[PDB]
Amino acid sequence: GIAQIIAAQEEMLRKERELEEARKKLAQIRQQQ
Amino acid sequence: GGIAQIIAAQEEMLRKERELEEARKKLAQIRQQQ
Repeated sequence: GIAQIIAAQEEMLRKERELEEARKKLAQIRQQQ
Repeated sequence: GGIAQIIAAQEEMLRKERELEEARKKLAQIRQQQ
């Protein structure tokens, strides 16, 4: 039920943060040159 | 060399976009079960 939704939401949040870190790393490299 | 760092970083970002879309799909899927 809700606990499955919560865990799914938690995974999405984790992926959003990982994507944002990936996005920042690419921006840094594009600035380092 | 410089292009390679860019490409590698771009590939990681693509992977993370795909993983996020798959997380987004799983959420919707459970919400569709209810």
